[PDB]
Amino acid sequence: QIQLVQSGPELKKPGETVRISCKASGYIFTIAGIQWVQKMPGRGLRWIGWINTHSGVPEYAEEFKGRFAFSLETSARTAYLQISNLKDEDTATYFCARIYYGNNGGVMDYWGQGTSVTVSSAKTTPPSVYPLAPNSMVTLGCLVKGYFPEPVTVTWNSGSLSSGVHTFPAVLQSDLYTLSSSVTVPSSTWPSETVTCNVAHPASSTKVDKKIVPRD
Amino acid sequence: DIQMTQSPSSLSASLGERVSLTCRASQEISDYLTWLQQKPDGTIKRLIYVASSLDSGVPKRFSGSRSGSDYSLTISSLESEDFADYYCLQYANYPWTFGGGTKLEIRRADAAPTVSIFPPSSEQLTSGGASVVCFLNNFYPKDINVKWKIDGSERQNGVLNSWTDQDSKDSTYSMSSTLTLTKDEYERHNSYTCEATHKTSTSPIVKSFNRNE
Amino acid sequence: SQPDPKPDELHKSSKFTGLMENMKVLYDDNHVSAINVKSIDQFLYFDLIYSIKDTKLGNYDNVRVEFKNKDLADKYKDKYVDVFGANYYYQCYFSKRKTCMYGGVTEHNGNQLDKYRSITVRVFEDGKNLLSFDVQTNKKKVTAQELDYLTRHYLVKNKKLYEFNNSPYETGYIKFIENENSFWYDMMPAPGDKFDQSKYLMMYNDNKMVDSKDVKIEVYLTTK
Repeated sequence: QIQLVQSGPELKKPGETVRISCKASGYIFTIAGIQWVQKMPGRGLRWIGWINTHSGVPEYAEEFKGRFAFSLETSARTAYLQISNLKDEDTATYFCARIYYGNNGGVMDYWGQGTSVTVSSAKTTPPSVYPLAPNSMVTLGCLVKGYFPEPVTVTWNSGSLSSGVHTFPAVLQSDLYTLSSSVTVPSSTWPSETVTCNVAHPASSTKVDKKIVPRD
Repeated sequence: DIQMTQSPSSLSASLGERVSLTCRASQEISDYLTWLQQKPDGTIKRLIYVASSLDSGVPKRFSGSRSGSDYSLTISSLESEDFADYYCLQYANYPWTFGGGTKLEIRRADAAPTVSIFPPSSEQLTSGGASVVCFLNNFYPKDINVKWKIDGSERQNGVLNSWTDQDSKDSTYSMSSTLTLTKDEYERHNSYTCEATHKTSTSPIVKSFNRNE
Repeated sequence: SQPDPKPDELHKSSKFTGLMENMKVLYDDNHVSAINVKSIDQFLYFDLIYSIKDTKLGNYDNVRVEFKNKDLADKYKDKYVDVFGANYYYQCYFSKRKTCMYGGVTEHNGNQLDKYRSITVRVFEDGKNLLSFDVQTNKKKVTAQELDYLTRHYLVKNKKLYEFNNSPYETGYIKFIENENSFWYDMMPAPGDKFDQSKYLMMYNDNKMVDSKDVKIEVYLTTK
């Protein structure tokens, strides 16, 4: 029954404001407050603060005061978090959680699914895809660079090659994503049998194929 | 401010092992402690509340106890879904503060990485960029270091790294390392080297190539 | 004149094992407040209902004021009054968005001062007076409830009287003194792990009033 549902992903620019919502249902809203937590990529959890839904009094952690603000619309059973002067470091997942202090078993009892905020000056840009060509085994690759936003999706020979594939998480550098993928095949396969990396980028409506050939 | 030291930060275990995360408070916190789990998925759920009470709809195998200012989470018999992140949190006074977190990964035999190196493609050089890529594949444990050399000299600027999560099949780890230069800068050197350091050997695994070849 | 609290007679906050936020929130920023309003309806014969919109959060449009008896309801029925008090939602009941409270009602006409009056609260810790602070009102006759709210609120912001978990004080009682005759309220919740907000706020249902010029306020706290 009791469930907190958060709003979808946000792609904002440096200096712009954003407003994440957390809609609660299955209980009378005024009985419990709502807290917020930041998850940064590759790092731990950080407490932002909470807000009491009776009374309206907020409590913030020092490092989030001044740019992070809590707000409410109680008739909609909805809690907002607003972030102001957006910065690269604000890129993270944000979670809401119920603080039902009316029972000792109600502190952070139910959690939201989280909202992803990505801060970049870039706008929709399609990836550039470059082949990586050079024992019983040989490794080949496919480099995908200069795109925005996530996600990009990579397969080898349309999925025929499922095993031996590593695809590495993207990294944001200078407002653009870069990503890479490895495939390892037997040397009796390549270059005799062909090997093609398939890259898709739904936001750009882009689908690119790059065969891997031996060098000149 | 109450500092919550969570130890250890990484734990290596197997299926059916009994395991135990400890977490210590720098100041009296008296049972206002809660344990949380964050899956690779991203989703977060509460495990333990008021220090020692099991959250409804979390399995028996989870429990938590106190020993003075020493708080701990125990899993009596690990299942697959349990290999996730775990955080403690105190709400005794403001600001409420999180423990550094523990990452619970699965044990296996030590394995050396497979290092390959790749020069820039023609197609990239055409557009004035020059990225040298190095895959380090199927190793264990997860700690590793990559050192790039240009004409034999350590290069730190321009490197981007990325690590896969642990493999679902063979429980290995893999890393990608990329050195981005300008075409001109790339053409101003001859040897590019990728050195991998791993606890499987005292000598690094070195892969290189030379532009002029 | 009520005699002062005996030994043991005061509630001890360490014996309350629930979360003190449940008490804090009734004496924090938000409260019911209206000026020159008439009751629009009635549910039971000892209550009256007012249309008062919550300016801050919009948690309520209609406020049920419950009194100790029928004669208090009938005195203020359809008369233009001022309302001030601490409201609750849990177990609040009558018949768009609703809230409940007790007393806090005073006639508007003839009860207004041209400039705010200051009443000096005197705060005692373990018998010793450590500080004083003023609370303001513009009514000639003000409810004890209003003055209680204003005194605790200050204490909540500046003395951490009620925090999220517990309190730094063990006992506490607010004493009102009009010329010779005094009475007091116990500032702490009952023992156990739960706190009945309705049942606690009911102490205000007699609608007791004091004269803003004559009245003296004294809060006696005890440390841990």
